[PDB]
Amino acid sequence: QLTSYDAEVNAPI
Amino acid sequence: QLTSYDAEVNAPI
Amino acid sequence: AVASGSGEPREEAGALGPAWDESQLRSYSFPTRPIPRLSQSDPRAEELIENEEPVVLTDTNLVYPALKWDLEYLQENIGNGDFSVYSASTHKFLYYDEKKMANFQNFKPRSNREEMKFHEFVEKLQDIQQRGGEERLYLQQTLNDTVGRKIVMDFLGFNWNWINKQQGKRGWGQLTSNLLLIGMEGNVTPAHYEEQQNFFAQIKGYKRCILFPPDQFECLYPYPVHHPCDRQSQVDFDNPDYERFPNFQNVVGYETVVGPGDVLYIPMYWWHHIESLLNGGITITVNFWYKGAPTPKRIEYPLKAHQKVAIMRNIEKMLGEALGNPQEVGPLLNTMIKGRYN
Amino acid sequence: AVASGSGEPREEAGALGPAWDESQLRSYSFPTRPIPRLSQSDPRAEELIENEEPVVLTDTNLVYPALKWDLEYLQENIGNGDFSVYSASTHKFLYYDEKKMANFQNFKPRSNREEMKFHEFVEKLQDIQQRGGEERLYLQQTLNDTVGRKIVMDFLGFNWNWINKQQGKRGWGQLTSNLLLIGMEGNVTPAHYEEQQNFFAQIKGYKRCILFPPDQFECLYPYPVHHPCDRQSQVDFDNPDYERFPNFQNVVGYETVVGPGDVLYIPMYWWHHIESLLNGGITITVNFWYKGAPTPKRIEYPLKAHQKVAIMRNIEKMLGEALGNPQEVGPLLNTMIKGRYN
Ligand SMILES: O=C(O)CCC(=O)C(=O)O
Ligand SMILES: O=C(O)CCC(=O)C(=O)O
Ligand SMILES: [Zn+2]
Ligand SMILES: [Zn+2]
Repeated sequence: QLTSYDAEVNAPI
Repeated sequence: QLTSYDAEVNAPI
Repeated sequence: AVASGSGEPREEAGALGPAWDESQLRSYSFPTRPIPRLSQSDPRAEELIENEEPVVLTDTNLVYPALKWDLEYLQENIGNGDFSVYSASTHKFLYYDEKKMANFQNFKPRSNREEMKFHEFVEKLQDIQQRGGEERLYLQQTLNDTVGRKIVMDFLGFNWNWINKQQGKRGWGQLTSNLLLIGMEGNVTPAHYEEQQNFFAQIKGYKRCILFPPDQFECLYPYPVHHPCDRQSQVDFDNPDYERFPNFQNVVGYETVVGPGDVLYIPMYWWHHIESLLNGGITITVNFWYKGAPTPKRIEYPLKAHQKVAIMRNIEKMLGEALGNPQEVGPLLNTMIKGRYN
Repeated sequence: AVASGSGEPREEAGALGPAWDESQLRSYSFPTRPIPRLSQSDPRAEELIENEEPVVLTDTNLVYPALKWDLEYLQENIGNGDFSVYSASTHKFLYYDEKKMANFQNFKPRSNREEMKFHEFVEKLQDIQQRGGEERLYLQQTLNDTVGRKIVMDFLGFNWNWINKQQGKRGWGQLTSNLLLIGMEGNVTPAHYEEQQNFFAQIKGYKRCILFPPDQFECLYPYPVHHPCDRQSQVDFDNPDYERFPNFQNVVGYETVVGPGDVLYIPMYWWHHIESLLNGGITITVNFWYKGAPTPKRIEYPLKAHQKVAIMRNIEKMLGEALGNPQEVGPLLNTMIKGRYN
C-alpha cells in the first residue's frame, strides 16, 4: 500500500 | 496505526 | 552534438519557412537531448509508450477537428460556461492547489484565477494587446458538457479509435479530463509532474516541452506534499539557487517543440516544463489525462524511481495525518534523520 | 543546587556508614537532577507512576526473598539451565540484537555472549579476580522454569499483590519477562529505551541509574531501527562526538542510586543508562517487564513525545519493508528531506 498512488493533476479535482 | 507499538526490550524475544 | 536539444526546426510544407527559430526559446542552465519524433505506425513509438518514455507522435489525427480552432471559432461555439483564466505579471504560471492554501497562510500566489466567459477572455486579451500591456493571461479549463454543439461535434471527431486502443493496450484507467489551454506567447508553466498519464495534443502555435525522468527527483526539489505547489519544482529555472538546490546542477532534460497536429506522450511522474514560444502568438493545446494502471498486487525488486516517489508521497501524507498538522511534518522528518541517517 | 544529581549518599541503618560515595560514580558531560525516592504508601509516588515518570520506591518488598541471594545461594539453587553471559574488555555492555546482524555485516560487537551454567559463571568470575584480569562479565538471563525449587519459592514470595495492583491500575499488559542481571563492579549498560514498562528491583550492590525523558530523543541519537543497536544511543557518553551529535550538549538527566530493596520505575520509552558502582563489588538486579497499555482507539492532540517516537519507529519499519532492504532507508529519507524540509 505504500506504492499506491492517487490521481492529482494541475487542474481542480 | 502509526502510533501502534511492539514490545522490544534489551533481551531476546 | 548529443545534447542536440530540440533539433533544427522542421520546415513547414510548401516552403513556408522554418516553423520557428532558436531565438524564440528561453535559455536555461541545463543541457537537453531531443525527444524522438515518430510516426504513430512506428514500432519504436509503441515501444517508447510501453516503457513509459516520452515520444512525440506526428500523425495520430488525435485532434484533427480542433486544428481549425482559433479564438473566433471558439468564441462563437464554446458556449457560455465559465472559464478559469489565470492572470499574472510574470511569464511563469506556477500551478497551485487552492484547497491547500489554508494550511500555508504565507503562500502568496503570483498568478490569480478569474472566472469569466470566453468572450470576456478574448476581450481582455484584446484590450491588453491594444494598450500594449505587460499582463499575461492563461486560460485553463476542463472541457465539459456546457460547450456548444460544434465543439461537441469536434470533440466527438477526435481519434478515439487510436487513443482508446492506447488506453487498453497500456492497462490505464479511465480518461479523467481534457484540459483546454490557451496561452499568450512567452507563457511558461514551470516544471512539475502529474500522477496521471498524458497525451498532450497541440492545436495552435508552438510549445517547447522540456521533460525530466522520474529519477531526477533529487535534482528538482518538489514542494512539500501539503504545500499548494505539491508536485511542482521549487527551483526557479530563470535564477536557480544552487545553495538551496545543489543537485539542480546535475539535471539533464529531454526536449521537443510541438506544433499543430503533434501529440506528446508525457508519461506519469515525468517532470515537464512547458513554454509557449516567444513571439509565437497564442497557443492552444488540449490534453488527455488517464489514471495509470493499477499497481501490481505484489511488488518486484528492484523498485523503480516512480515507485519510490509514490512511497515518499505516502510517507508525507501519513505523517501529516498522524501528526494532525502538516507543518509538523518537516520537524519530525528532521528529527528522524539528523545524526542517524545523514 | 537543583542539579543535585544523586544527592548525598544515604546512611545505612545501625551506623554502618554511607552506603557508597561520590568517587564510585563515573563522570559525564551533562547535568542531572535527583529522581524522587519515596514510600510506596506516598500518594506522590502513585502520581508519578500514573504520569509515567520515574520514582524510586523504597519499601515495596517486591523482591524481599531475593535479598538473601548471592553467588553461593544461587549456584546452589538456580538449577542447571544455560545462562547468557556477556564478556567484554571494555566497561560498556552495549546491547545488540543478533537477529539484526545479518543486515549490518559491518557491525562488530564489542561484547560476546557465551552460554554457560551458573557454576561456570562463578568459576570464570573467580578465575578473573584471582589472576587479577581485566575482562568483564555480565550475566543477563530471563528467569524460567528450569530454575531450582528454592528459587521458585523465592520468586513466588515476591510482592505480587503490590505489583499486580500496579499492572491493573495502570492498564498495562502482561508481565513478559523477569531479567536477572549479575554484573561486575564498574559495568555499564549504555543508554537505551525499552518499549515496555519496567520495575527495576535491586537486590545486591548499588547501581546508578541515569534517565532521560522521551522528549530528549533529539539529543540521544538512537541507531537506525534496523540496526542491531535499535533503541540504544549512538553517543559514547565517555567521549561524546559533538560534531556528529550536537544536541547531546543539551541533554539533561534524572539520576539515582539504587540499592538492596529499592525498586526504580523506569517508564516505557524513557532512556536509561545503568552503571554498577566502581569498587562496589557485584550487583544483582531483577527487572519486571510489562507490555504497555493499548493506545487509544483514537488519538488526542497535542501528541506526546513517546507517540512521536512510536511514529518515527513505524515510518522506519515500513520503509525498510517497502524498499525491500533496510539499507536503503536512509538514502530515501534524505532524498525526501534535502532541499524540501531542512
Ligand atoms: O501547456 C501547459 O502550459 C501546461 C500543460 C501541463 O502541464 C499538462 O498538460 O500536464
Ligand atoms: O542493569 C542493567 O545493566 C541494564 C538493565 C536495563 O536496561 C533494563 O532493565 O531495562
Ligand atoms: Zn502537467
Ligand atoms: Zn533497559
